[PDB]
Amino acid sequence: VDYHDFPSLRCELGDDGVLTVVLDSPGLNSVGPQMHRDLADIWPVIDRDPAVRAVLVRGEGKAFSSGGSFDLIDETIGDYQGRIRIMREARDLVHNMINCDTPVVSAIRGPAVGAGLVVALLADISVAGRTAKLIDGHTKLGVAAGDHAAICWPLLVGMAKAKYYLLTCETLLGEEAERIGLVSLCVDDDDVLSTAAGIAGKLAQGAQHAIQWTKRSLNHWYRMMGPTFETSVGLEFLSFSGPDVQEGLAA
Amino acid sequence: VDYHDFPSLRCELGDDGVLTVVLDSPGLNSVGPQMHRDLADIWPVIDRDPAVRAVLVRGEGKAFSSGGSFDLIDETIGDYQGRIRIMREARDLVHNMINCDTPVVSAIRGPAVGAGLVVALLADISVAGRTAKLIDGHTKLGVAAGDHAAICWPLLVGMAKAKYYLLTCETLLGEEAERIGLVSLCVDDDDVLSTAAGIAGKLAQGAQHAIQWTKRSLNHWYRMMGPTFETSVGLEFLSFSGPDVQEGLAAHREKRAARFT
Amino acid sequence: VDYHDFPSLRCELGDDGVLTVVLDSPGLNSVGPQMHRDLADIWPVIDRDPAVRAVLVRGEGKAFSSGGSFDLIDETIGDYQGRIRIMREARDLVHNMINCDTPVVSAIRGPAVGAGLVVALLADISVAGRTAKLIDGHTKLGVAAGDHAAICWPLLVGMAKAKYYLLTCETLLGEEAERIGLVSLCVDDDDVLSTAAGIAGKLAQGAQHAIQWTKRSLNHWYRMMGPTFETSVGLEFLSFSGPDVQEGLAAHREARF
Amino acid sequence: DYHDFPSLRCELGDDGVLTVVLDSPGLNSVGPQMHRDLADIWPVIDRDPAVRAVLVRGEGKAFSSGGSFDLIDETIGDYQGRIRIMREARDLVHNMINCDTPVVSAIRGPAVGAGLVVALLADISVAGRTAKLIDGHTKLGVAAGDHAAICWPLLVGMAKAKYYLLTCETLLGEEAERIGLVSLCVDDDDVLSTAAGIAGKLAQGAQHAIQWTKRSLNHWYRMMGPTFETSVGLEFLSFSGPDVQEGLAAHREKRAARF
Amino acid sequence: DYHDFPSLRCELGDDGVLTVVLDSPGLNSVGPQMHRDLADIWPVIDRDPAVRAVLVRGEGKAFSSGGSFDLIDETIGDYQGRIRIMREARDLVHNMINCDTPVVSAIRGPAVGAGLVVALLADISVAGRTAKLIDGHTKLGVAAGDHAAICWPLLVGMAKAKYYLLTCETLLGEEAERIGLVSLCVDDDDVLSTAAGIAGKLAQGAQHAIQWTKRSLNHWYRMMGPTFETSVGLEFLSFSGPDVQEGLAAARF
Amino acid sequence: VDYHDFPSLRCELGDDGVLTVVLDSPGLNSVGPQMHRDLADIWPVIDRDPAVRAVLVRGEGKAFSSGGSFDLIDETIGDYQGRIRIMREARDLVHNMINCDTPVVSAIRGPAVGAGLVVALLADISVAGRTAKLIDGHTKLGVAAGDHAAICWPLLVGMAKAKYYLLTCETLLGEEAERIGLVSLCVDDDDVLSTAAGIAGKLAQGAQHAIQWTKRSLNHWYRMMGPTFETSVGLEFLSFSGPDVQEGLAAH
Repeated sequence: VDYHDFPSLRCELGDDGVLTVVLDSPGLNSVGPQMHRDLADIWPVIDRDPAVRAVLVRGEGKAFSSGGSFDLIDETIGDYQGRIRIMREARDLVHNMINCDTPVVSAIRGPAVGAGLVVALLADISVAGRTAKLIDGHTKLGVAAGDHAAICWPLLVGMAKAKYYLLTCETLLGEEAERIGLVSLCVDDDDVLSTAAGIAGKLAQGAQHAIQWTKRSLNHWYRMMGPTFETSVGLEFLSFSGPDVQEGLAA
Repeated sequence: VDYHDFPSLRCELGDDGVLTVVLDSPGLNSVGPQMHRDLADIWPVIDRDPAVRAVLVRGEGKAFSSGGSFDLIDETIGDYQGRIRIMREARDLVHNMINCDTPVVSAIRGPAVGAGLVVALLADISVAGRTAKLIDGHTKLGVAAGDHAAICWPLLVGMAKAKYYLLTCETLLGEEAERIGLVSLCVDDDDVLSTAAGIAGKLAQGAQHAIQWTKRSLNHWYRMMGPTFETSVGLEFLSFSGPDVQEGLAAHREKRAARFT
Repeated sequence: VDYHDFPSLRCELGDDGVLTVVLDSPGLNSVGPQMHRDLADIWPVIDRDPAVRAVLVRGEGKAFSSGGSFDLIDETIGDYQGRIRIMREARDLVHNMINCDTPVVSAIRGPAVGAGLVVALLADISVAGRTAKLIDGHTKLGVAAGDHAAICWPLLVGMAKAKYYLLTCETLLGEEAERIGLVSLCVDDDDVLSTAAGIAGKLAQGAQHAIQWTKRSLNHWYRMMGPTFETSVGLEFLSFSGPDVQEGLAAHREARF
Repeated sequence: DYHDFPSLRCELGDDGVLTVVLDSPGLNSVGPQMHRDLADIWPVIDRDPAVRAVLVRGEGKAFSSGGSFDLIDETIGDYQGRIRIMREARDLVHNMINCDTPVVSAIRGPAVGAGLVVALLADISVAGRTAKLIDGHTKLGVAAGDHAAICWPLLVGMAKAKYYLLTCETLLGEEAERIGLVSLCVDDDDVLSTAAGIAGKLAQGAQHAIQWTKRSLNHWYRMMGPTFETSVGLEFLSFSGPDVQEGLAAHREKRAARF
Repeated sequence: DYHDFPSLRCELGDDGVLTVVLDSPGLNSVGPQMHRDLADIWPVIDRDPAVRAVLVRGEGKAFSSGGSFDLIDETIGDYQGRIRIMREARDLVHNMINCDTPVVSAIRGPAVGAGLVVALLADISVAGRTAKLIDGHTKLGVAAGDHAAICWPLLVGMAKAKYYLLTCETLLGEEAERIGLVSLCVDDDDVLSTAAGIAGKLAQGAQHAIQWTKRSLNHWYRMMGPTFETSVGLEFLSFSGPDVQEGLAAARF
Repeated sequence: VDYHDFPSLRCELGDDGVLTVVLDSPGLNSVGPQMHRDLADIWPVIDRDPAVRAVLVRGEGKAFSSGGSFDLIDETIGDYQGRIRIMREARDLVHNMINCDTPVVSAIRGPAVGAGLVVALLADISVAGRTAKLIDGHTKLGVAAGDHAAICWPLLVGMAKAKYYLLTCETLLGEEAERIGLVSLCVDDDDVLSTAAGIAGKLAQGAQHAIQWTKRSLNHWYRMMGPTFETSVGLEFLSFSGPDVQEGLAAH
């Protein structure tokens, strides 16, 4: 198996069975049409790849991802058929990460916004920098938060924190995110990647079935909320034809 | 739309599209029979009022609510028909808040007990003062905790904390409440009201569908526990016919500590 | 009602209607074949005993329980009918504790591991010492975490913390456990027992139906995850026939999977 | 007061039975006003102490042909209208299922789309042998998001739900009873009397016993709320798609659609 | 030994089938002791190595007419008794559902209320053509909260479930089988022998296979536990209402 | 796209946008090692194929599938890694079919057993021959019914019929299967194939999103039973290490 079907992504296989997946693109790793599809569809390939034992996922440089690019949001608003495509991709990103038994570790440095946040937060283990900026962003942009949060935030931070950050879109930094249960760990910015790599390395060298089946069991908690998640997806893509988003991209 | 159908409630529409809903009654805003119905029934009306874009709910003065009045409890204990009316109101309060798409911010100062705590905690964004007193209160009175906690607490503070506080009825202060995830925010007592108004104002001026649909999606987590919550409701209202609640009431009126066993 | 049908467990009924259930056995209160069955089957009996109004469950000495003994694991690996018997006990432990309406307080000093952690955490109110060691332990041994965690951890600590600790098997100390929501209370190691006995005592003097029906209502959150729990059980017991557990057990005699 | 719902004729009987009548042109088509009134009447009925049961029917020999040409046209061509219709669709199902007052439906002739929603979410549905029960969504070119995803598998089993909802083959009242979709099948002439009898007997019954039995059973539908809401969203997304123009053209032209 | 259940006659055959018979005046009416015994037997059966299947039936030509007048009176008239009867009603459904041993019911004549519970929660139910299946609760003036909310929609679909449970119209075995409420309908005289045969074959089958198939299918009911327990609470509340005192008399509310 | 990654299955793309998936193998289309994997992994590929608008799935000749082959059963009992590989495939077959938005029609003639019955019944629309034999078969073989039945039978035939057939393994013929709700339709054996094709063709010509989104919404009723289904998978594959399936196999 080769990761050439995913040309927007940089996939590197170490000797320990860790696959590094890097988001590397302009505008602090913004997610364009090709990356949005690649992020969605890579997971079932990784999960059938016998050479891979763990995934380490990150952005290049001092940033996870600023999320969807101007062009991606444009297409979503201005074209039905493209909207439908991008919607299916948003759905599958969540469904495929959640159904991937291979453990995943995220190293979150700088911003993680929208589609980028999905990947950051649906990793099994998430490592955030003290100063990392975790931004769901949807309500301020003017659309419903339908790309992951309804499937997991309550079961990460409890309903009172979830409602607060998701409705207000107040900025949440890695240190406070760790305090409230959104991420597994918080470490100094400079140590985010090495901390994550070590965990990923340990998982890769661990007892495989034990690890994967533990993951899989726990993931039933998210899968049970699949219909609630897909409601949120529908409502988000509906809202993309609404007035507010026009003002929202302008700001 | 006018809020005259809810005479125990003072409702004030702001310039900002925020409806302030004030609980104001004697005994630190105790909830009597009219207010129990009014609290239960107002939400569906609020939700269809095109002039309202957010709700700020609070108590008059420096108290949220002491919960059900002695008259309310007496009626529950002593009369079948009244018990069922109250039970329907208890159930609908939770169901109607949770099905209300309009965002709600609570400003929690002083005590928020029983039926008052329901409203304080089912608000989307709850703002508690450092020394605010959050008291479910049911097991110490001698009845099951069936008025909201079973639909939400484990998804607020996790099961180990839910069980500790709901079973022992130990008082929980605002600061500790925020630490463990029960409320959205903890501020100084003198800042609760302006902080809550700030948040309500900002939601009212935001992307309406985005906000309402996000909230609605999140509320499915509570909706999926309706049957569990309705179990808790039946168990509480059944326990009102038991001897323990008579003792709890009697102990209170008699200024002593309850002896249940 | 006589607790003589559970010979590996010491059961002492106080004046206050508190049943103290002590776990006391070699290797830090390890759970052998008899205790595994006793711990599973004791709860329905306690739940129907009118002399009991609360349970306080603890380890003898400065340990809660190290979980499965080497012999119990050996049988699980070596013998099919034994494995099935044990798997049924594992499932029943969780099911029974969760359907016990009588309130249960755990006093956690020292290690609570595997089967030991199950009982410590499915108590209604868990009191952990500052340095108590809470270790699920499954992935480190080479088996799926199928003995309780999948029914409850996401709803105790949130999924990010649940995965961290269940996948890595990093040790969790009672103070940190309390911070992230795994346990009800953290007190000084020297104050664990009295804090817990005090809590059991209050519960046992409380309004019985109110307390029991509140617990029951709350327990529906775990009961709706039964199929997810039973999934994890099967995956654990399937993985007992895998190579990794032979390596993981050998490692703990003398860890390279 | 029921004058808040001017599209619907609401007649209170001596027995405590509220009769609710869908009376309009094109075999009781549901236009803008009726779509909202149908959605919003149930919580008011539920809180009315005069009412102990509901009998719901169409005027004459028809239940409802469903959405009128106008209502569909709005859904297709106007955004804010589409949202208002969407909310209404969601609320009809949600409000019917949360109405504790028992509801009996008298199904004669066509019961299509929006009209079918009311006919099938009734607690007790009485179908004439020749009644035509038609979901209609895939044939019209939109997802079936107005009620079927919340109940059909639990009425007819997933094999029949898939067959009828995907193909949109017509279901006659007789075959509908055989497969579990409706409570009872009778001769077209007895539908109305059979239904009124049942409404009457429930209205005379033990009020809490009946309302609480129905509430309990309705949890099976409530637990499917998020699945239903997915279906609503998808139906309303599909209304911006290319198929529905051709689907409505095809309907209006008494011909088979060419997608 | 089943001596802890004095109201029930339990006979173990040479094939591993444990026959459980309800035998009591008034067509096997279920009194205080029977109500507790029926609730508390299944966990014992399920850990009994000698038992491989259960065959449950009434004595004579009747399954059970349900709770007796005195059991009902107790529910109406006293709180501690009402609560005990409630725990029993709830554990009956729970304990049958959690019993991995397969259970065949042989239903002849009436099966009403508490007795219908056992009839329908058996894994395989055999009804006679003229067996009378009567949930009975609304006719009696209480919510139907002793089992139907955990199973009927998944047996007969919601339209049929609502019709029979709201009206309490009598449902005969032949019609019960057609709508999917019972596994099988046979001629009245063949009920017991058809049921015994089925239980016999099950007692001889591959044990883990059978029990685990059944267990897995039972999750469909376990997931509906809270909805069931909602219906239990609603039934027991309604026993304090006015309707039931009249309904026990009979039927005019 | 490339159906050559599925060596055990014959995939033919029609003019009407219908992909016909033929199960054509020894022993009345028995499912061996290669077919068990191919059946599991094909569905996500189909669902992403823009050339395909509907699937017609069928066995070669007058038989759907006799299910898992002797070798597959021997591999399940005999070897741990292979047992685990087979278990994953059983799990994913059910998971992937139910998550495939593309409408699927099954044409059921003669026997459809175990692993074949899976594909047959999780088709959106199943067309059954009057004398087609639908056999779950797991209790007769000595293993828990963990390959699909626990995700769907109660919502097909109701619990009383589910427990009768799955516990006893009594034979269920296509006519009776339709009566009780297990299959969409029952036609004469000779008409199964053309009836299935017609239905596939119509669906393939329909409003694509309308159909796919309706089926997806309905399929949530199955996704919500995923953990019950996975419990059953687990109990089946555990029971393969038991003493019972030795005799069970030796018989057939």
